[PDB]
Amino acid sequence: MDIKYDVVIVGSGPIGCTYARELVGAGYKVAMFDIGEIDSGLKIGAHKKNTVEYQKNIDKFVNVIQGQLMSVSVPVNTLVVDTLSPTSWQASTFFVRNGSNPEQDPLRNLSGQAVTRVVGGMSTHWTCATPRFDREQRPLLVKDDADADDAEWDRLYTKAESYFQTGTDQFKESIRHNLVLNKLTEEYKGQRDFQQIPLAATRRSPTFVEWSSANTVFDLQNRPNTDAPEERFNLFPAVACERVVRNALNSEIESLHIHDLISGDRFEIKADVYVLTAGAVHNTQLLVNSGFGQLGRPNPANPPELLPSLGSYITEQSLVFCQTVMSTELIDSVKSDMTIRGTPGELTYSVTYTPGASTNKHPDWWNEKVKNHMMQHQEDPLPIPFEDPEPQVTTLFQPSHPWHTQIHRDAFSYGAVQQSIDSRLIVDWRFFGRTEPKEENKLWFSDKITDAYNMPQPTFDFRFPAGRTSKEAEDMMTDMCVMSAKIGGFLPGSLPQFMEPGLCLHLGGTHRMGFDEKEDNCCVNTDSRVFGFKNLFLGGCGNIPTAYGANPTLTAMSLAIKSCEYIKQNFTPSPF
Amino acid sequence: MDIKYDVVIVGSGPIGCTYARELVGAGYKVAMFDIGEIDSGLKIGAHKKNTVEYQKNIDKFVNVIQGQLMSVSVPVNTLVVDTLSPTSWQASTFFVRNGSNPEQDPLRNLSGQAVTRVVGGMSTHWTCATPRFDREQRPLLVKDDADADDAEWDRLYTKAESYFQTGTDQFKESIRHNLVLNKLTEEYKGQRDFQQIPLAATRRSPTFVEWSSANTVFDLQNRPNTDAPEERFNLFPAVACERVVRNALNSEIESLHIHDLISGDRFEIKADVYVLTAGAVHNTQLLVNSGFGQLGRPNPANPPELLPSLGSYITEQSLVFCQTVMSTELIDSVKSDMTIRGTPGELTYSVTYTPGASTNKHPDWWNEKVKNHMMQHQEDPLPIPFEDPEPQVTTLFQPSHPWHTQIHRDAFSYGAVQQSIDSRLIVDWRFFGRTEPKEENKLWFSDKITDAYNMPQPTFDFRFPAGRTSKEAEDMMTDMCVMSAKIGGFLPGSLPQFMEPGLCLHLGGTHRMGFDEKEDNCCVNTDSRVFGFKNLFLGGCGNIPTAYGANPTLTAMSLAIKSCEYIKQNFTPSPF
Amino acid sequence: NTVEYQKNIDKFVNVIQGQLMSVSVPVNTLVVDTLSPTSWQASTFFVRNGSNPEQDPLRNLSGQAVTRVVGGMSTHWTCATPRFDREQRP
Amino acid sequence: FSYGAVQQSIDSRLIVDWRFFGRTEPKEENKLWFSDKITDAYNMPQPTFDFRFPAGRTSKEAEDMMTDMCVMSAKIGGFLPGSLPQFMEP
Ligand SMILES: *Cc1cc2c(cc1C)Nc1c([nH]c(=O)[nH]c1=O)N2C[C@H](O)[C@H](O)[C@H](O)COP(=O)(O)OP(=O)(O)OC[C@H]1O[C@@H](n2cnc3c(N)ncnc32)[C@H](O)[C@@H]1O
Ligand SMILES: *Cc1cc2c(cc1C)Nc1c([nH]c(=O)[nH]c1=O)N2C[C@H](O)[C@H](O)[C@H](O)COP(=O)(O)OP(=O)(O)OC[C@H]1O[C@@H](n2cnc3c(N)ncnc32)[C@H](O)[C@@H]1O
Ligand SMILES: *Cc1cc2c(cc1C)Nc1c([nH]c(=O)[nH]c1=O)N2C[C@H](O)[C@H](O)[C@H](O)COP(=O)(O)OP(=O)(O)OC[C@H]1O[C@@H](n2cnc3c(N)ncnc32)[C@H](O)[C@@H]1O
Ligand SMILES: OC[C@H]1O[C@@H](O)[C@H](F)[C@@H](O)[C@@H]1O
Ligand SMILES: OC[C@H]1O[C@@H](O)[C@H](F)[C@@H](O)[C@@H]1O
Repeated sequence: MDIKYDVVIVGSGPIGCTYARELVGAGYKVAMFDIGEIDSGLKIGAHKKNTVEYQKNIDKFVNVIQGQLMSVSVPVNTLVVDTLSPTSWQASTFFVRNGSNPEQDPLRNLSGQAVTRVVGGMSTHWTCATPRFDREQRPLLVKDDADADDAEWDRLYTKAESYFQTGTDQFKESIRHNLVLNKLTEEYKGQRDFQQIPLAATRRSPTFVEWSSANTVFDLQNRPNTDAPEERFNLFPAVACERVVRNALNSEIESLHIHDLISGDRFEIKADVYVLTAGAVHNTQLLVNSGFGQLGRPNPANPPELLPSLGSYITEQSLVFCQTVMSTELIDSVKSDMTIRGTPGELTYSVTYTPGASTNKHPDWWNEKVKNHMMQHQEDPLPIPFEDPEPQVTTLFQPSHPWHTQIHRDAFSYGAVQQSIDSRLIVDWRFFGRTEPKEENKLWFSDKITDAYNMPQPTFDFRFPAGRTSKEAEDMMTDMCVMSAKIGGFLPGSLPQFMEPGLCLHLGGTHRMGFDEKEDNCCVNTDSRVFGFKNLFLGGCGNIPTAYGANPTLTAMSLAIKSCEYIKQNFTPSPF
Repeated sequence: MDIKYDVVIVGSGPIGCTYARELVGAGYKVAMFDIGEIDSGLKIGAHKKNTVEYQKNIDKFVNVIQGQLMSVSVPVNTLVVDTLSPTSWQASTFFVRNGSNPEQDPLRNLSGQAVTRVVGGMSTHWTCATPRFDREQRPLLVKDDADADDAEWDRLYTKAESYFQTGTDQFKESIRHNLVLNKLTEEYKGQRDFQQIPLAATRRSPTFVEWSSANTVFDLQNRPNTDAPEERFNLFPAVACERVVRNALNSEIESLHIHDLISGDRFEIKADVYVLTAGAVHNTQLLVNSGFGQLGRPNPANPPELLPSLGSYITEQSLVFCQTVMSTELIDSVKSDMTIRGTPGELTYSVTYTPGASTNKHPDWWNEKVKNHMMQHQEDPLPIPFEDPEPQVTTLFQPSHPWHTQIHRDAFSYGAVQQSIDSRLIVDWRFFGRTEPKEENKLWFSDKITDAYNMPQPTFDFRFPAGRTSKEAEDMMTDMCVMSAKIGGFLPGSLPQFMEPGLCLHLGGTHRMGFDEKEDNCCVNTDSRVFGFKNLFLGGCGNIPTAYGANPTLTAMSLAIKSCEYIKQNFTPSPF
Repeated sequence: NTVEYQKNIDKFVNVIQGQLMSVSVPVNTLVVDTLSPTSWQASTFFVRNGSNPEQDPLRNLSGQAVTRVVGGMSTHWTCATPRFDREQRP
Repeated sequence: FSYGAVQQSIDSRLIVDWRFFGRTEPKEENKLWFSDKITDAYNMPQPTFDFRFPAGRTSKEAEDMMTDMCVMSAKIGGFLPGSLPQFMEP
């Protein structure tokens, strides 16, 4: 712990690590603080799902996700338990209890919102879907030249894809993937296009996908080390970053207040450049705790003088979900090229096909796997191989279907009844709607109540806006129903539903980006620099000022790359 | 990966690490293999619950436990789902599916049995309760001299307590602990004694308990290193140990077959001494896969010639559970020494007490905390401070109450209704019965079906024995009901119940210890040496041949210490 | 058509449930393994609790039920009486 | 309808029921038979079903019908949690 660094980064999630990669590599002397701890093995900040045991027991991983999502704001519980024994002590009111936030209106909450405090942040458990935004979802980096703007985003996204190792080829030989993809491609021919979900992942074997993480962007090892003898990087875990100290004119940050959670000591760290990548909730908390915006219940007139748009225009996506059980038509089609004689397990049973036949619907590799599976497992009534990877299908957001789609399999805790249904049959559907940015939709912080780290307690005042956002959310539900029906019926216990607000964890706009602070009601410019400040930058989904449905991390990373280019343009690294 | 070591240990759980500590410290050249991976941060094999974030959100840790318990044997699912859409594909039978074990009779299972594959084993998530066994629960180490036998166990347990850092003082200043403890102590005066649960843990602060683990016994760092320049230790994670190679006479093990799960390669490792500490299930699997006992459905006559008792006489404990909501009597007693005037939150409200008064039921420290809490939180109707640690109470197994008891709080996923009840009110009750060892109670392995690591698939043939075990299990339920009623009524949603067989994870007797292989129907002697073998040793709960209710790990560790003394007596470490 | 049911209409669901007796119930094969060790338990899922051993549970009309009362099912029915068009009609 | 305690949170005036009924093609293999061995509570031959919804048109229309309910219901409001679109038992 030196007192002085070239750059300090708050947060070791994938966006913090974007800054670290860019800036450590350019020869800045970098310090990174995370309030969480190293928690993912010897590869610091790696995806927890890359253990052999999780790749063999993938639904167990749902626990790992649940175990590191701590709810942001829980309303007072008013549920009546009246089957207590008469001896049991009971209050006469539903008092503030069990860590609930008394400031939170339960009917204006993002109840599903949660944060993760670990080195690697949420990239230690995330799903790895990294789609680009098209124009209608994306903030402008170049004013009045849409082709220039596209070009800039294409460069940024290409580099971001490189960092995350995004690809659309890891599932190309899956029977289930191809089955679902083909059917949808045919059913929406000339209307929608389908492809593999772009995933930040590298296949290592037919049963092992190394999911990308923060560690993929930046290995988080202290430097100089053998591999980077000329780089300077330190990671300080278990450090609560509390406050950035503003100069009088609000033109520079002078230091960072940190609290070492293991020793209990509080220090100040100085740096030329301060980067806040603490997540959409906690960047905001840190800023509000440093005298940006305003502490307390926003009151209608009496706006904050410093960054009045901070924590306003917040967006979270609507998320609809179901599972389906694959249709008979689709299962039969798997084995459409086979001649099947006799009945399974009897002496006369056989399954054959003619390789290369021009009337075959599938290529030989498909038919070989099916035939082998059918002959070698005559106790199994399904023609799909047991280790066949899962479907990873999308039709990306478009003006005529303005929502993101994932038609796939993720870890899931199946109920005992649903466990009756063979897993090969099951497909997950998650559709994500875009939410219009509205001033009245806020994340604020209590001036009285604190969180578990003694920081101002976040509170939401949010409803999905009326008009287009709501109407599209209901069209999106309908679209999932219509689309899913082409693949199979719903799985009982996983019928079409909206998920609780904020469960998708795609919160944006909390510290939002634009060209002009006043005219675009924003907090950072397109370099992610906080307006007025020479050396303060915010990274992450909180910057995104638009209505978007697609998964936002790639877009956040792209903005972070641009922010880093700025820092390289304006700050000299110190002599080594 | 050298080809030759002095000692090889299979498994990096707390019992493997007992061997490592003993033998690495004595100057043996030690190799340790675990099929799992490093997963608990930079302190290898540490308790996952020792992060600041888990100590602030303790119920989240239930997910961490669930996420690393993989079920040993799951029967074929026969549950009817008949609300599928008519288009959905459905089999005509309940075929073998979703990793279920077709060999497993669902009505003779230990359905709750699960294993953990991670460096540190189950000690990365365990509850840390480390009680001694009294004579009636404990195997004999010394024949025909009960005082000699006691002395030997006392020495072994003392050292085991040292390794685990077991104490009974970490909760001494908890209001809730003292409340429950006092009430029970008074109610069973002259009949039962109560104390703190002996816990393998060190308190670091009033809100932080560093829970012990494998890492506590042995830090698992490769050696020689700076701290131990003269020790030789290597840990090889992600290595499936498959088979121990027996000589012709069954008098020596010649090598260990290993499978590197990252490279895919298979090697043989040689050693003077082989120690198997893979857990009660997997020690047995490894032995059966090496030609000990017999593969397949045990058939009634046609016993295995080599270690015929292996996987017979298995014991698992009965576990009963409830939660209670603290009585009015008990809550009022917290504040019995206070004068309370007015009504909370009004100008005239006050709470006072006279320090040192001889008629006070509590000591000044209790009364100060209560008074302060009451005055400073007048919105809170309870007199218990918010960060008051949890109760950690037991009455240890005795002949007149032959079950272990824990009256405490562990991580729990509270339902939304139960979340209505203030957490300070809630106490967990878990009572554990002893199970008589019976020949017909078996763990066997399929000769046809394999597990996720391609090893013979474990299958249970178990029922809790008739007679004493069953009768005591029902008395134990009754005792929990009677005892819990003294503290409060049951919490709805957590009413008194038996847990599924094997959920307690205290499986024993699978490779059981005794003096004489034939006369005590056992597999290892009191040095934990496998009968006939000069250089094969088994560690862990599988050795315990008795009916026990208390948590077995301390007893296993004690046996491992004795086994290590033997190894030191008979094997020379190689020159460094 | 009682005043009390017209004032508490959702209570009438009970009246319907109380006179629908299932036509054919398959043998129950559900595992209960949280019984006390003292409780008596069979070793198989034997024919039990009025289940029909002839019924394949995966070829059933599990929701089929009959009503035995004067008035039959018209004592509880919903009263919807649409005509069939040609394509539905004999 | 027996509303669950959560669904009882939603004002009844808001709630609309949707029930769509599909037609089933008559097929020879779809049978109601009676046991020659087992009897019912009135000692009469025990009914037994051998039924599946037929393949082809009946199934396909049943799934279009589900879809139609989803599409149509969306014009009136969102689904009520606890009463999400589902097939009822046969
Ligand atoms: C949990 C989750 C998240 C996502 C997916 C699925 C699941 C279940 N799926 C997904 C996501 N995003 C994608 O684009 N596609 C996918 O398929 N998920 C969200 C994604 O994971 C996040 O958008 C992303 O990590 C954001 O990265 P970030 O902006 O770097 O933020 P993180 O939350 O990852 O990490 C921040 C970080 O900083 C710390 N912290 C917080 N407060 C403080 C303070 N005051 N001081 C110091 N450090 C602080 C944390 O401990 C944390 O590590
Ligand atoms: C999960 C759990 C366990 C316990 C508690 C609570 C919970 C939820 N509470 C508890 C326990 N015991 C106590 O005495 N008191 C407490 O309050 N729990 C059980 C305790 O945790 C176990 O008894 C103990 O770890 C046993 O230690 P061990 O005999 O060293 O076995 P482990 O299972 O911990 O680790 C073995 C290990 O070896 C590996 N392995 C398995 N098979 C192979 C093969 N073939 N090759 C190589 N390595 C193998 C694993 O990966 C594992 O790490
Ligand atoms: C229960 C139900 C039924 C209908 C509606 C809703 C509910 C929950 N809604 C509905 C119906 N039909 C409509 O067209 N529109 C609506 O909105 N329901 C069905 C309708 O109720 C039936 O189709 C109709 O009653 C048929 O009338 P039925 O052919 O006269 O048959 P029932 O079942 O009403 O009565 C027969 C009757 O005979 C007796 N019985 C049976 N076995 C014997 C023997 N062996 N011996 C002597 N008597 C016997 C019964 O006791 C019964 O009363
Ligand atoms: O359930 C919510 C999550 O689900 C996944 O399917 C997505 F990939 C995510 O982007 C999102 O956070
Ligand atoms: O629930 C089962 C477990 O519960 C705890 O309370 C005990 F400490 C354990 O020894 C045991 O494994």
